[PDB]
Amino acid sequence: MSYNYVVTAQKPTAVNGCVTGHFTSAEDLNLLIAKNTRLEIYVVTAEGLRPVKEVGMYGKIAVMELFRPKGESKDLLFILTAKYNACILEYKQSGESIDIITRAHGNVQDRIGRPSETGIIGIIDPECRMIGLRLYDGLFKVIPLDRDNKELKAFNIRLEELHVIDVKFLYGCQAPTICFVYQDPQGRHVKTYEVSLREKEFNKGPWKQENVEAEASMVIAVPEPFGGAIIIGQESITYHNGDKYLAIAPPIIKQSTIVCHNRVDPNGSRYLLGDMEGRLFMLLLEKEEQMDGTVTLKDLRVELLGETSIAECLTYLDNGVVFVGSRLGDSQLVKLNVDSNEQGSYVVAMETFTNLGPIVDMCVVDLERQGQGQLVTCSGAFKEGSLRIIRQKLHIRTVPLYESPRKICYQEVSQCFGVLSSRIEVQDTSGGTTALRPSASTQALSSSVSSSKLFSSFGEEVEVHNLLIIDQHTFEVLHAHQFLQNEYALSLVSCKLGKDPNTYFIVGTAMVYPEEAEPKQGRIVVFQYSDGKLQTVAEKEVKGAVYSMVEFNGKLLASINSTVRLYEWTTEKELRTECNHYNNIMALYLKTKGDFILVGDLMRSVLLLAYKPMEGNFEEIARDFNPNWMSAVEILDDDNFLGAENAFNLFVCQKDSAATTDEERQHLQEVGLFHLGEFVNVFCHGSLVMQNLTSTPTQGSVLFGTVNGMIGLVTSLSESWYNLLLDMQNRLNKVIKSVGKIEHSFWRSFHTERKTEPATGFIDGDLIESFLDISRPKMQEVVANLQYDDGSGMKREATADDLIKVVEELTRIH
Amino acid sequence: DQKLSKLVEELTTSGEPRLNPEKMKELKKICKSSEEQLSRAYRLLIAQLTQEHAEIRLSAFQIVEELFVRSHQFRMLVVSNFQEFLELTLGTDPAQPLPPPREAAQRLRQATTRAVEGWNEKFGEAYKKLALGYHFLRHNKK
Amino acid sequence: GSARAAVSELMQLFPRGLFEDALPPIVLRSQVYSLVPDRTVADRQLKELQEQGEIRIVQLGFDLDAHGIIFTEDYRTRVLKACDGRPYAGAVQKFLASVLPACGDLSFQQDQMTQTFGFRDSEITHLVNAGVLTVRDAGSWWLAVPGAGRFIKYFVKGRQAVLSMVRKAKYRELLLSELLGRRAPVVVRLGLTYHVHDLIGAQLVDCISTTSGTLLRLPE
Amino acid sequence: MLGFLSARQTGLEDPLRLRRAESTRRVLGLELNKDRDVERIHGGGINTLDIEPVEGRYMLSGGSDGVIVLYDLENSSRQSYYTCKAVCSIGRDHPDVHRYSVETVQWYPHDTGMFTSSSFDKTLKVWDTNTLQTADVFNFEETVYSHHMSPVSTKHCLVAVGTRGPKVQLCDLKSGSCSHILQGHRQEILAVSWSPRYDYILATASADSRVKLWDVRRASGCLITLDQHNGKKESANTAHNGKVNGLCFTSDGLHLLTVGTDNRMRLWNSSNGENTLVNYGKVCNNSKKGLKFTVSCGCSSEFVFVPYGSTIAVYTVYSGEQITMLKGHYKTVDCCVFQSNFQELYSGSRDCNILAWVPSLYEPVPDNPAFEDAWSS
Amino acid sequence: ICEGGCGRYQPRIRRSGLELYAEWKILLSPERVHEIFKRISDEECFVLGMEPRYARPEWMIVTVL
Amino acid sequence: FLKGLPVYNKSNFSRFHPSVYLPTREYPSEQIIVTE
Amino acid sequence: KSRFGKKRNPLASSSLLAKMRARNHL
Amino acid sequence: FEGLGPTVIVCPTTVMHQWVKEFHTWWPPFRVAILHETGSYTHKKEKLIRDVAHCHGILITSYSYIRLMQDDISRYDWHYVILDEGHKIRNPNAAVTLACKQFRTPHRIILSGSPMQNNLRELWSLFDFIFPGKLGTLPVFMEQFSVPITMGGYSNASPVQVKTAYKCACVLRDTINPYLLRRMK
Ligand SMILES: [Zn+2]
Repeated sequence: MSYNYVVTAQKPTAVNGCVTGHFTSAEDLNLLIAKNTRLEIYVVTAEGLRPVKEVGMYGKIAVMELFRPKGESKDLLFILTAKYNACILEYKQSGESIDIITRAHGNVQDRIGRPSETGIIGIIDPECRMIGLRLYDGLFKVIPLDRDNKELKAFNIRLEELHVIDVKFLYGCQAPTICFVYQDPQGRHVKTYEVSLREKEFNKGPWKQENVEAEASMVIAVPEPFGGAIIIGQESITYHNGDKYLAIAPPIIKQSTIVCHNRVDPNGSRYLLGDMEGRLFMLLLEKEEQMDGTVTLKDLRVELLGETSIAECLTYLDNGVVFVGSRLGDSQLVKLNVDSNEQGSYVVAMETFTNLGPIVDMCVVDLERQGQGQLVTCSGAFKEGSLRIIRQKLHIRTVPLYESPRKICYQEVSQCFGVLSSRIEVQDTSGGTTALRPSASTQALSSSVSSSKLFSSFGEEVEVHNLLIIDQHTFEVLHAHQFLQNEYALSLVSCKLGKDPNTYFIVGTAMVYPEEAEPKQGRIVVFQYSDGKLQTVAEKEVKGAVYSMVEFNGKLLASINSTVRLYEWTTEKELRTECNHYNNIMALYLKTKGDFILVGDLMRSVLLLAYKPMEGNFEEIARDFNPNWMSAVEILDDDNFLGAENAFNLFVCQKDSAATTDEERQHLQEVGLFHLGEFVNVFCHGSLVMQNLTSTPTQGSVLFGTVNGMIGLVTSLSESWYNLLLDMQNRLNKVIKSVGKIEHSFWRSFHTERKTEPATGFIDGDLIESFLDISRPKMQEVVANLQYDDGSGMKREATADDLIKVVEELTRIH
Repeated sequence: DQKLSKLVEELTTSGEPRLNPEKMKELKKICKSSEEQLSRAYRLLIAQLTQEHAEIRLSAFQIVEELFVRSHQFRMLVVSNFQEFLELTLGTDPAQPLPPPREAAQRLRQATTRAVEGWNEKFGEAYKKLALGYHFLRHNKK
Repeated sequence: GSARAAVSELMQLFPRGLFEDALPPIVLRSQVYSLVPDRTVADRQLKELQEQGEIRIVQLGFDLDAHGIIFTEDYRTRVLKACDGRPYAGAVQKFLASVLPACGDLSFQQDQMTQTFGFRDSEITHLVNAGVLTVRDAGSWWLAVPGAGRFIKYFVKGRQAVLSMVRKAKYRELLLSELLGRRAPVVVRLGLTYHVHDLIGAQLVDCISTTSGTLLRLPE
Repeated sequence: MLGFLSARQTGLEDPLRLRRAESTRRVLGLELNKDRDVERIHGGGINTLDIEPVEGRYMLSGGSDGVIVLYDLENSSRQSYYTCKAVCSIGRDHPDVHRYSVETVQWYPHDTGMFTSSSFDKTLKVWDTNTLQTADVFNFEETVYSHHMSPVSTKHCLVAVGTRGPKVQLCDLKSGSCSHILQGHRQEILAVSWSPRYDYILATASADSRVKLWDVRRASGCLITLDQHNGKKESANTAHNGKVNGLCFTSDGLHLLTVGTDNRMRLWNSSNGENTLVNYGKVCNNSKKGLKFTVSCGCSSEFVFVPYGSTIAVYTVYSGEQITMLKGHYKTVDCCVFQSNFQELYSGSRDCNILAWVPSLYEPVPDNPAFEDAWSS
Repeated sequence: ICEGGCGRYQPRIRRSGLELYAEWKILLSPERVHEIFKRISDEECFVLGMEPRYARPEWMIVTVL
Repeated sequence: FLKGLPVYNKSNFSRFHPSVYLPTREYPSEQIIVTE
Repeated sequence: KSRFGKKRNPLASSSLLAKMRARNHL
Repeated sequence: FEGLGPTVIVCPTTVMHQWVKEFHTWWPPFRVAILHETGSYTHKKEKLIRDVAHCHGILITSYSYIRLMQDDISRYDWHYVILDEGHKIRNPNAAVTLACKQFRTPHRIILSGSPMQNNLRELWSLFDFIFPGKLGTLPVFMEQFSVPITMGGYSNASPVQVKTAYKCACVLRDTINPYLLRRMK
């Protein structure tokens, strides 16, 4: 029904896993970077990282592990996707052509079973005779790596422990052994099982179960000279080997939680640890040589190494250089130096790889008034939080805020941006709290503190939200307006309400308390930026959380918990309630086109509220009764409604084209489905190219940014143009086969833990845009009996030169 | 807590068509002061009801009738266990019959019903179990 | 709350001298749940601690969930001083040296006992003679504790008694501190403290805490 | 709440975490029909309920008088507190009506065009949802207490029916069959339930206090006869201590839940059959018929809603703790069903009304006139 | 009650035709009564007016015709 | 001590200061992973 | 205008249900 | 068990010699022992049976021998029971049928070129051997299958009766297909 078009204007930039090994050739060492759906293979050379190949799999790379079967030279690659597609790939070098052939492939997913809390865990046997997979609670898939069979039989082994936190394969055991930490109501414990292919069940492990601390989250296997595993938690670092147990409780790891680890020395002497606070540590295992010829452990020591990006995966490459992959911030290459730098840090940032982190919000703005809109994104999470400017060549400019930006809005009259910041503050013993680091709020040209007389857990970590006013050109914080204590800024819009000609920075917020989940008090404060000051003009104490706000024809529209009400500006500068609507669970998201309102609920799908001015009341035109958790919504046209899924999907709803009865028209129909494979956080109307009038069949443009950093385009398509690309899409699959032998229809199929349907009403822009970069001889296979429709279309067929032409304007849209 | 115990015994053992006001006044003065104590009084009432001697049950129902209307907390607890109150007061339980006196048992049932219509008229919509109960008596058991 | 600790306390309460040192001191699984709040785990601790050979859980007949506990060592030491000097003393000793330390199941099947333990069909009466083999059915029999008759008779009598007075209590409540302070009734001889634990486990009362200690009420 | 939202858009927490956390919060906040009502057409008590496998929109119901009423469970109106109307009803006037009490009804998995109802009139009827007529009628020698269809098997359409007779009956929707029969039980089979994980695995619970794990393909007896005390291992190995009248597999099929008239509830490993020793406290159960219960799906920790006298009890499946009692009914409740998408509960009891248990903590914000104390001053 | 035994509520054994009953209405099987009488001690049967040498209670049930 | 970090080639990173793979040739996978 | 059927989650109760009528109408 | 365990084959005495030859010309590794009065040990027969059970070989027995020793053979946990001329257990009440059905092995195969010769009771007896549950007890099978089909074969039944015979035959024909491989010349 709806003809859409999804293309990527910015490939994902957040890494999910980095592995160092010998995958390209047996001599040089590689750094395999796993972004969301991309695989960057590098080669460590004399002049830094030199890329060799970037390959995009048809899946979300969940685990990548480099392993070397005995009798084979290089390190084969094992990759598992979120849709549970397994593939073993080996880099084949043949002259100039380089092919990553799939040695083994298949889908490993059971017909029923809850995905685990922690996530997908994939581990290779240290001597590589099995691939342990933790996909669902209570089960444990095993894939034996034996060359003899024509097919590897993946079988499950039941787990008596339902809540497994992290499982690793132990070293130096004559039979395979897994050491895992699990959680029961009693607490968290470590238990080792022995797994046998010839038996297909578990046996007793080398050592009996111990008791570990209640927040243990990591298990680090130690290589052959030591054996056993290292358990890392929030407080203590423990070692188990069968008979020896000693743990340290270093006060440095008190502040943050270790989240990533890597091995420096092959004999397990040194380990690199990273936390959530960007700190880098080195964990050292002390040697103990005995007269019998066996070396044992003496003690454990960890020390500060400096500060890096907020690492989720780090690896040691060579010569004291360490890669620091960051989902939240920018990936780095850091050099570990022998001496400090007079600041106590042993690391120096050699280079930074840009990464639009979580794009919490974006705004499209056209400075200097051309047809080119320039995009300002609220990227970064905690320390690398920055406004990014996207400007052809996709330029990116960074503005380090050193805090978390939440929402952004442009006020042309004041020639300024407005961003909602949020900085982490540790409460002190003086009764207040102190900033951990200087931030854009504490480094503002001018500052003010909110003073509201609405109302008159110590020692914890307190979050304070601020409003920042950013200059269009200099991009410096002119004014920081810190909100109340224990107050969260949720939504912010710039609009002129009523007949009053001044533009306002109207921001909705809620007050958060540790004693209850869903906030019950909040504020709708109106601000005005005049002469470098942010004065307060109005204030409305709502009972709930103002999740989202829009401007509705000069009337403020806000969502308060499960109520979407309308506020009209009065002549005495006040808000009043005009029309409410309570049939909702949590109106998280709101959009508007004309007198229509689109509401996106946490549980239910999109809802199309309406406003009839004659009666001055709200009306529920239609509701999508399908249960879908929402992340973003947008009104494409007056009849197409676009929404983003919690499970990385996009759907398009229509107002029941065949509406006959009253119950039929109430039901919005999900007419387009697509699995983007990434979590859309914001929908914005605009385009980044020279805005053209004449014959542009790609009607409309809606930019969307995702958690992993992709910026993409959603564009409506004509009836005929949807069709010829669709079978072009269909035939383009038979020529360029995927890497893990994943069907494209499978990767793009709508997927949810209770429902899976093939994609419809959506054309993958990335796939058809790949028709350009194929060789001409293989282009003929794509264009064999293709019929081109233009105007009336008197069956004029098509040729290769025709299809390269049409896709070209599909490359200039983004 | 001791005082409230003495009052409850006195009203149940008064043996009159109408309970003495002074004592009811005292119960009320004790009930509001503390919400917990009000809950304890509610508890006491049901226990007194589940014993014997429908006349004492009839005297108990007069206490229950007063604490329903003027106390939302008590108004919730009656609804929370409206099934048990239905068997104790109306004698709708198939097993337990109304104990003697028989004429007192007649008064307990007759006075109980007249409350229910008013019970439902003033508080039927707000309290959903109460609305179900009135419909259950009127239509199922007639 | 440890099951090892839990079972120990009940053991201390037992009126050892009341039964002339003949019945080994029984403690119930119902009163085990009293000391340990999470029953879910109490069974789990006692389960491995059953196969650990330091406890014997015997199934009784006063209700469907009647599972008694007898100390293993005390179960051993007392059967010989009871079996010896009697005609049945012969193969009960074998039962002790073979069956007890090799199995922990609550009831033994016909093929199991005859084959695994090599028992004939004539001496089996001797175990039935004095409380060694009960009668589950034709094919299986629960493990017995000798001289268990008197205990349950007093136990059931006591449970009824305590239940009765609790009901009789004015306003159908009776403070727990008012059990210990008041002299134990002569009708029940197993100990007032012994029984109040039993209803707590049997959920015939609820340990309702208040300003004046903790209170027990019949279920509503 | 807000922290879960912020941790989602930032990417610290995987998106499933908020969904599971908000799902389990809704279950804890379950309360009576705050925005709902079920249309009352059952003159007698209601014995069974079943939500359609797909889209969870229409719900069947079977009364003690024999009428079966198909319901509608979404607000087609703009206003709230909607009434769950009945699209159709197979009443007395129907030529093919259950003459006697209908015990359990079930939607056919994989589509909503057909559903099966089994009654105490010794018949299992296949129905056409569109035309509201029958297609196949299966008569039985003894009364029928339960019937289940495999929710995951795609290679067969076997429906397992347990009669008052001591032997299981396996009818195949494909063809007639009605002749395959499982032997190994001794008394009335009160509950049968297929395994959601394995297509051919069936659990049968009967009055001989034995629950047996069968394989339909298997031609030699049962696989596991679950025992209580996990002895070494039939005419023995009692599953419970009375009359096992309940059966409900967990969400993933890895564990089995059984309820008997011994006022006890047990959780059993599906593969080997050893009980996991979860005590659950006392679960009141005096029903002499099939007791129907359900388990929550798609939450942080799975829940089980089992009928408990005139109330419904909520327990953590593995922890075995009593969450709350949903005191809404006036007579004994015999069936409860769970709406997976919205975390709602529907309860059929013997007071002739289906009650809806909907999550609370979402209330309209004013600018309650009935919520005040009227004490004199 | 059984009161050295097992202390269980003994059923009220009633007879109908050639069927023996037991309530507390479980039918009393001849195999069941044979089991019960098989485990009676010699002293108990002697006190019970029976000679164990010549008349034991199990033999009063028909196992061989 | 902390330092003494491993090296694989002294020339690596000593002088410190794209293409998308579209397969055309197909070689059948010699193994396939199956699930029961 | 059909109310039930469709909305696929094997035999979608139309191929299978016709068999029941193809053998019971006898 | 590892590999093929002890297998028992029951065939008419005129067929045993042919069976022992085929094993020697299609798979020599199999060890085949024949139970007979002539035998090959000139001693007590129990010995041979025990030896076979132990070596996990193949034992060939005459039909009359299975009747004679029904409590001795069935207790040795055989892995496969193959009946040549399997219609010899066509009568459910025959002692040979009772002896043959006492095997507890889930795998049981009947080799009979003419399974049914007289009535559906003949078919039920064979199918009660291979799959006891598939067709139920004889009283149910006699009433619900055989009576409606044997009554509809006469050319005098009312048009409802003949259609009943068709439906009962159709139900019976497809409840036995996976367990009956019947290929004509
Ligand atoms: Zn006795």
